[PDB]
Amino acid sequence: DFTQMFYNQNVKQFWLPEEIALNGDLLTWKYLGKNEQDTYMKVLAGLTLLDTEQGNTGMPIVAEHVDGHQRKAVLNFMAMMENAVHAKSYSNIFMTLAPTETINEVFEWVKQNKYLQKKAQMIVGLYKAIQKDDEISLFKAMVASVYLESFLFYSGFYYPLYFYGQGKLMQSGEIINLILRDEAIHGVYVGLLAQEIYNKQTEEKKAELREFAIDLLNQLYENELEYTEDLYDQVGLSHDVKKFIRYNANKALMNLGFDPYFEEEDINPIVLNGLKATVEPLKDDDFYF
Amino acid sequence: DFTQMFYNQNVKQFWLPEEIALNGDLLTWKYLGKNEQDTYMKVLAGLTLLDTEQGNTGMPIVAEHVDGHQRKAVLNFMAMMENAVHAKSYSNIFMTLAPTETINEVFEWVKQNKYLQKKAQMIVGLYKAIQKDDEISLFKAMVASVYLESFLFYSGFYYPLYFYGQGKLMQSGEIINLILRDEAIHGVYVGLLAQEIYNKQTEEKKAELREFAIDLLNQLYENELEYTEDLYDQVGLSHDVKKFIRYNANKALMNLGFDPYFEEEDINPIVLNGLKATVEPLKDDDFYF
Amino acid sequence: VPKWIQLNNEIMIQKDGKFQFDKDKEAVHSYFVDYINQNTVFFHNLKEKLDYLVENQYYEEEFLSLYSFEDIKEVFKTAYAKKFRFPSFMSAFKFYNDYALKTNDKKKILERYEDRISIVALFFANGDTEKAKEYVNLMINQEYQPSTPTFLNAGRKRRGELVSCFLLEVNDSLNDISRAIDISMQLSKLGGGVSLNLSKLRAKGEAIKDVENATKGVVGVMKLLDNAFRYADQMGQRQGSGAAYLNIFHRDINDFLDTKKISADEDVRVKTLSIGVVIPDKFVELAREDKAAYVFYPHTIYKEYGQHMDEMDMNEMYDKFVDNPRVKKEKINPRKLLEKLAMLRSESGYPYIMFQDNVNKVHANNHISKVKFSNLCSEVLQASQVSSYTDYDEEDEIGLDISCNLGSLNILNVMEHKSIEKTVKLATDSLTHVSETTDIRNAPAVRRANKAMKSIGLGAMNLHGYLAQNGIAYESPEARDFANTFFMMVNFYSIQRSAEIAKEKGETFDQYEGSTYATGEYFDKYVSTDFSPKYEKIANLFEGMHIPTTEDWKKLKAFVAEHGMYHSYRLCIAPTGSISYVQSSTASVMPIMERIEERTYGNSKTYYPMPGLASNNWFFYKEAYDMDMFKVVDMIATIQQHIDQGISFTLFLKDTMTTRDLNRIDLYAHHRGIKTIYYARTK
Amino acid sequence: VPKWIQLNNEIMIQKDGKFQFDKDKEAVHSYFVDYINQNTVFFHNLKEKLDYLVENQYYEEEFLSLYSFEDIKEVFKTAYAKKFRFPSFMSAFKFYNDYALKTNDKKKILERYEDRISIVALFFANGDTEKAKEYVNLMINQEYQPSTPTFLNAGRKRRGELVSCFLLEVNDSLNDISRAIDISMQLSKLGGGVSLNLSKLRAKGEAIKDVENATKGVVGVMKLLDNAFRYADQMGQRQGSGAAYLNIFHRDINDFLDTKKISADEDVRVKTLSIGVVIPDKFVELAREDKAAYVFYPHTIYKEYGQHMDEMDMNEMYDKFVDNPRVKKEKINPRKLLEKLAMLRSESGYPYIMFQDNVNKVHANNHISKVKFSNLCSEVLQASQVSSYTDYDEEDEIGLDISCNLGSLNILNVMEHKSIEKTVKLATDSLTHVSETTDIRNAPAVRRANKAMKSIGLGAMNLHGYLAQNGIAYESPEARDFANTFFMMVNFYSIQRSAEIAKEKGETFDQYEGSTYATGEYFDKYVSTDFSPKYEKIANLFEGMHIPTTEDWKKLKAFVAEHGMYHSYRLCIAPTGSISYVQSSTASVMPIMERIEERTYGNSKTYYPMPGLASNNWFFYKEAYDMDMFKVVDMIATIQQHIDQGISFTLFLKDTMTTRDLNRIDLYAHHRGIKTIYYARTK
Ligand SMILES: Nc1ncnc2c1ncn2[C@@H]1O[C@H](COP(=O)(O)OP(=O)(O)OP(=O)(O)O)[C@@H](O)[C@H]1O
Ligand SMILES: Nc1ncnc2c1ncn2[C@@H]1O[C@H](COP(=O)(O)OP(=O)(O)OP(=O)(O)O)[C@@H](O)[C@H]1O
Ligand SMILES: Cc1cn([C@H]2C[C@H](O)[C@@H](COP(=O)(O)OP(=O)(O)OP(=O)(O)O)O2)c(=O)[nH]c1=O
Ligand SMILES: [Mg+2]
Ligand SMILES: [Mg+2]
Ligand SMILES: [Mn+2]
Ligand SMILES: [Mn+2]
Ligand SMILES: [Mn+2]
Ligand SMILES: [Mn+2]
Repeated sequence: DFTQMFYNQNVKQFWLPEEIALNGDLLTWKYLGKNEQDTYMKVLAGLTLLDTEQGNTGMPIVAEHVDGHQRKAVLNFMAMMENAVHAKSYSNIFMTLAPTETINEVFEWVKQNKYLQKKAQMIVGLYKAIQKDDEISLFKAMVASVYLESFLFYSGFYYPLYFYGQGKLMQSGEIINLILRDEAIHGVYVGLLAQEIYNKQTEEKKAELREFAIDLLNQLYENELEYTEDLYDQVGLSHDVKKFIRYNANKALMNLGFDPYFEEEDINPIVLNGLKATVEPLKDDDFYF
Repeated sequence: DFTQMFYNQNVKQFWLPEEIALNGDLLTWKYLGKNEQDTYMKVLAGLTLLDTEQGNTGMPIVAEHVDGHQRKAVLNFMAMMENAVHAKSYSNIFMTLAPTETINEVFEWVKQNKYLQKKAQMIVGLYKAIQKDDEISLFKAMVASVYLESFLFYSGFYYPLYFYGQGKLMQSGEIINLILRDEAIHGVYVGLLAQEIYNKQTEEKKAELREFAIDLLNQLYENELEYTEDLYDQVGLSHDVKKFIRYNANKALMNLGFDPYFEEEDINPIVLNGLKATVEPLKDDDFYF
Repeated sequence: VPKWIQLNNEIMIQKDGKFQFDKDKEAVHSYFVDYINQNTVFFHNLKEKLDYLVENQYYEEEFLSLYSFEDIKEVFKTAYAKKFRFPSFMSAFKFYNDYALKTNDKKKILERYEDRISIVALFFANGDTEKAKEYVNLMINQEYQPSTPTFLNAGRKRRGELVSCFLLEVNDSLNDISRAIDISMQLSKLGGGVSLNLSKLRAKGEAIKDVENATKGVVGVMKLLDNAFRYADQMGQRQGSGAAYLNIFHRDINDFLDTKKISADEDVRVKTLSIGVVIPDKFVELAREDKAAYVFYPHTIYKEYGQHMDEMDMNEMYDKFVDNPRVKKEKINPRKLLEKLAMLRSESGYPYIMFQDNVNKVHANNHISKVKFSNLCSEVLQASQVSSYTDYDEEDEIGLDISCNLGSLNILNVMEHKSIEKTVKLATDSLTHVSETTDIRNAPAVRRANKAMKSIGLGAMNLHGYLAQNGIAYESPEARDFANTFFMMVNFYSIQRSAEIAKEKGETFDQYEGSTYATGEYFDKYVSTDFSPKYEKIANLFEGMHIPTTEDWKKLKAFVAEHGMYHSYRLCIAPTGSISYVQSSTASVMPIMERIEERTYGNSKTYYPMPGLASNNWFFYKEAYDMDMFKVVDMIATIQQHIDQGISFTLFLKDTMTTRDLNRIDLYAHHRGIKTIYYARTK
Repeated sequence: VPKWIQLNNEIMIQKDGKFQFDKDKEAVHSYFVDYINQNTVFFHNLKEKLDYLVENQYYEEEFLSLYSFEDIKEVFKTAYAKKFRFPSFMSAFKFYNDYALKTNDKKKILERYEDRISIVALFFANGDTEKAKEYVNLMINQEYQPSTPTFLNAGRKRRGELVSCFLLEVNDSLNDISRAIDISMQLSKLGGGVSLNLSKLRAKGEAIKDVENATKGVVGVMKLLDNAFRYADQMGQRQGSGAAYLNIFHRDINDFLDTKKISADEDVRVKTLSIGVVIPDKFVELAREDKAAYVFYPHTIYKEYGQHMDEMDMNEMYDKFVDNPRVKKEKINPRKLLEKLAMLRSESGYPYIMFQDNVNKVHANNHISKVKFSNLCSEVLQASQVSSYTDYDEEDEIGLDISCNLGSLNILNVMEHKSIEKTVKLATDSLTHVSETTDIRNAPAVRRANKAMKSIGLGAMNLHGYLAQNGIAYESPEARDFANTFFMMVNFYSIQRSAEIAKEKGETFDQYEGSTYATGEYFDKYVSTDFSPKYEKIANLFEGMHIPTTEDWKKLKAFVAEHGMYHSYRLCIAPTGSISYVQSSTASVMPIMERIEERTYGNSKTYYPMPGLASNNWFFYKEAYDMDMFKVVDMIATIQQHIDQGISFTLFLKDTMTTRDLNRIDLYAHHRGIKTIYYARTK
């Protein structure tokens, strides 16, 4: 009921890194404090590392196990955006703002970081556990994918959106907004594929899959809180970032056809500013009664 | 030395079938004989099948086994083109020119056609035989992919090109030329990756790989002859198409770094004829004169 | 999640294999003991409440000033003496979310059900305390329900208009088209659904003063009206809803239909404007005989004959149109057009189907005008005269644009109280009051038609609820017998009340003398045929009530001949969408779509069982989609024979059936005398 | 391929390294020897021709009946005595394809150039044979050219209105919005371009009858207007053209601008509605100082002050609006808004820019009203008063809606004949006649303002052609000196003719006594500054013509004080799209875009060199894109200092220059006193 519509929306959102000139960001970057520059670098590396997993494994593995030519095509398109567009865009932002040696060090740090690794490996673990012709394991991986696309990225997206909403780092913020817009539709689409599997299950199996999804969400959420304090306490933003995580967790759940887990909260206004029946001929004698 | 330039070429060649309006072909299509329309539908259906498998299976699987994020980005982009752009374009052509029943019948015809099933069996079999960290199985699949890109498509491409060259079906022909332009660069790129693996081998191993490549080519060739006769005898063109596929077989071999195998012949000359503004911020000195 | 939400969701949790319907009742209690009573605003006495609502611009002070405060207190005490309890959670929820008056910030509830009913009754009575008490007893017993505009807006300062539907005739001119757009925006601003007859507009490729192939046809006017309704969307609260009606013999009829095709281009597709097709008997005859039909260019016909194509009878003028060389026409296949109609209704539920000859063979006011189109709900079928809106500084010839006030009888409550006569007369009086106090200053034809026609619409709800709660299958002949008798009684007492109002006011509706009411023709079938129940069960159902016989109908005919009728039109059965929830009634005379409906509100989900659904009457509450549409057509025709206007007849189709089945249902409806078909809802 | 088309395409074929310009002349001969004479209907005498044209509803009887047949024959003989020959193929092709009268079957030519000129002259003179002969000599010398509406439709029964520029004020109400839509449709039906001021309309999220967040803003009104203009498209001949103007301090200004972005959705973008932005000096001051600006909600300002936001001076009102808590406003960056304007103009050439204070610091009728917006071509700048269109059966308050009368002097032909005074006065008389004979019965404010203001627009064209054929670069100071002198003489003789008409008829324009003409302020710069040429070459160009001095201007000021002025506005420089071809002239006062322009008609290619282009003046015919836009701004400001209304000023940009360069050109135009900027055409 939905793949051709998503095909259309995906292909009409096509874009390339070269379209946004990045150099003018240096005019606001130079005015940020060390903690602001440090947080931005770390957040950016976090997003980059997670998105690479999605391009190399997450999207291609789901495309492999999903049946249907049109679904495979949409999924291929999404994988292309991760690898050919998003990955180049993140690299471009980095190369503009930091010298080569600084980029290498930030990636070394974020690669060793406990909270980034915990979530990255949890997601990758579920992708590696998909078994041929087993729709339960596929569903679990789709849940992981939706959580990445619609939830885990947002502790990171917060900061570029926060600057973007203030008139700072506008070129890279525009790029991030385009990336985020792609991840939103990716999350919704994979969510619909997961609901299709979920709806084929018994009531007991459904309850079991719901428990899986909520348990996974809880593990990721508790790690996100730690990840958040680790990055954002030094710039005083953690309270507001936490509200943004919960709001996006609720969107991820709704993508999977589940009820919101967290109470509704208002979001930081600066970040908001950044954001056919069968045709049968009449046979005559149908006019007589 | 080459991936970056292929990346740039692939992304700059990006297109969608909807860019080309097809209603202009309606009259030249109406005017073709029943034999001509039948061959044309079947030819494009055979192409659709090849692109379906190249997009669903061939390109993603090669992407999985090839090392390097940039090489993977190129291969992922090529995969997307196969199933999200190329395979879909044929349906755009079908939906314009043909009634639903004729479309349904031709897709049923691909399922039961023995030559089309044999060629799919052979090519996809090699893709699915790739073993992780086994460069020889990967080479064999890359040879199969080059043969699909640079040889097997051409029994199909002949007919749209033959019409384009006579000023007939020129909108459909424009789509086909764009597809052909893509496959030419896809065949070169995969050919270069295959040569990388071949060049790592002992002379004895190389001799075996040439045997594999030539045996496979001959087996595919013999099947393609029967396919060509089956499609083209009713339009009187089988001998001409055969010359064309031999010509392109030599190009496939060359893409693999091998000498031409078939002698040169004169190809039908008809078929040969078938071939925002920059933004600066306002300074305070721009407000004074 | 709220406690009442959990209690309402406990219905579907089966106990001993049966639904827990009684849990629903518990929910209402919770909904009142945890939300409504806490969110209500209480005053020391009624005086402080009325003063606060008057000075804070919640209530109009004029209608309350006609009563002394003692009388208002007595009316409110009469309302609260019934101790009315909502039997289902959804009834109270719908009232307190859609109809109960809230504060400016919508944080508290100012109006209870009794308060709203008392205010509506005081507005209806217009200074009569006893009449106000009668209205209070009628509404608190839920025998009669004023329409959503009237019930929601009566006596309110910030109110809109009490009229639900408006029907506009658009003349073939740019001035008339612009005036129609303006009036549509004005009436959508007032909150009413606007229907426009586009059959007089000349088709695409017609001449505008001797330059040919110049007109955009009805599709351009359709786009203009669609944008007008999008702009005027009740201040962004409810999406602006419009209807366009076109005769099937209009040349643009295909393009018209192409506005609703799911593959239509953006320059043709229209999405906020419902479409209706008016089918004369000539089109059905041509399709039946498989003879190729002709659609006509209205402007050529107007030039040749001096009258519009829809202004005269196609059954007698179609051959003259075809044989006239000065009339331009296009060849069509009527069977292919019927199949296109069926396919469009399967895909999107459009167009509305209006069988023009079925409407006009029993239309009582053909002398004023024939009924050429219907309303947005395809149940209003009244005479309309097109207006001649001329240039600026020139006097406009104001015609008649249809507008009627809606009100529904609750069949279960009316028959339980054995008060068909009293309820019908009081509802007629309330609708007459609503018409009298309606004055629209931006729709001149609507105002003139309201003043002259005095047309009202008295509908009915809970037909299926009454039948299922009394052990009668909706498709059974006993149900049709009950509908025949009940609606003959309703028509009899509505005519009696109209004649009594005409006698007491000394005035009839305009041009009543030429109507079939004045000539006595309307009463023919009522003075020769007996409509008493033919089944003993139905007769027992009607016990304690005097069923009018042929002698009573003869006396009523003589009374009408002596005194006339105040209302040109009296009965029209509207869909009654959301106000049926508050009355604990099934929607209109249609069969129920589902026994228990799951509706999502906020982040919660609620289940509404059909009123009176239980184990013993589970299979009597047969779902509409599972029913034979031919027997539903039989029921609707049986009701329609006693309704002067139309009935919003929604077709309930299964996905398995084809467009041929839909066409067969449409043709059987036309054969059985169905005036209009509302929707083709597919399960 | 026809012979004349081959002879025209032979221009590009270079002989001896030079374009064969003279071959174009041969083409004209062929175009007349092979096509025009063969397809031209000939009559035995002019009496038979006039009888055939009148009887077959080609001409009007009224204007021909004012003359005896001898006088009409004498006028036609005077027209034909010139033996006028089109110098280029495109001139004759454009006339005989766009303006020459053709039969109903569009295969024969009924009107030659002399016939059309004679008919227009007879219409202008209104019964005076000598005046008709003067008009014939004026138009056959090609000194003056009536606009496309006047030239095409004068004397024709099957015609649109002679005015095609209409400016409408839209008041903040649904009645006023619907009336504006209706009037726009009626004026597009007449063939006119309609400009609507949307600044008085309240922004999105404003209150309607004290309900919050209800207004759709000006974007919904723009959607309605765009649909109305698409519907009304001159009976399917030309695409309906409309313009919407919004003040830059209106809050919707971004959404307004967002209607022209390519990325805008289908429910946001308007395709047939041009947009213009009115920029007061306050916005430019805020952007210059980089202070953050505020965009205001118009309805809150109206509620607080009783006047619309665009009706008061924002320079003195901006601080009070910002400091007023009851005025709702949103923070914006004026420099970001300027960059957005430049980017949008680069992408699509929109919006038009109106510098409000540049217009109003020299506006003579600020007492009537300040100029709040411009026309579709951004050159009409007049006082307008909004109308209060009330409900039905209620009297409307009719204001003033601008509709000026277009006509262009051919600077080359006027100056080579040494007839600035005579041509200006005769053109003023013809424009007065056409304004007096215009009667629009569906636009009340347009008709009232035409009767009261009597405003006409007398433009000029072939400025660059005249300068290039006289060895003067368009960007040279000598060109600006010539423009200063020529347009000061044009203004002098236009004012003199207006005062003479006022003295003869004994009446001035309404509210003239409050104008700067009456107080003598308008003549201040004319009684103190001498506008005689400062260069000997320009003085020799003006040889044989009396150049008004300061004493002459003092005498004219005294004459205006004694007798008044008949026209509220006299001069406006329109783009002059297709009439420049027929007159063999460069368009307006703009520099030429191309030296030789390539066009495709049917399946054939055609080549139009600029008039008088040769090897000697090839360098002086510099293309507009190659020119410095600052010097073009300087020339346009030099002309504008003598034009009471605006000048259609199109910017000509290269693809290399960025939005900073566009913003710099706009700010230099604002600094130099440019009133309007029309288009940003990128090469
Ligand atoms: N189903 C219902 N419909 C309408 N109002 C209700 C409903 N249930 C409770 N209420 C309101 O909430 C109050 C709670 O009282 P409840 O019905 O529990 O009985 P009570 O306290 O014994 O008094 P009473 O029934 O006589 O009003 C009611 O008096 C009434 O105002
Ligand atoms: N360049 C032109 N512009 C306008 N009309 C032209 C032109 N060339 C020819 N004609 C038309 O064709 C006619 C023939 O003109 P031609 O050059 O042959 O000689 P002529 O002496 O002007 O002729 P005639 O006896 O018609 O006056 C002209 O009278 C005129 O009507
Ligand atoms: C002006 C106009 C009219 N029409 C159509 C719609 C109207 O129903 C129809 C009548 O327009 P009218 O307003 O009646 O035009 P008219 O009176 O000048 O011409 P006539 O004498 O023939 O009546 O023309 C268009 O389609 N597009 C237009 O732009
Ligand atoms: Mg008319
Ligand atoms: Mg108002
Ligand atoms: Mn990504
Ligand atoms: Mn993604
Ligand atoms: Mn391909
Ligand atoms: Mn390929």
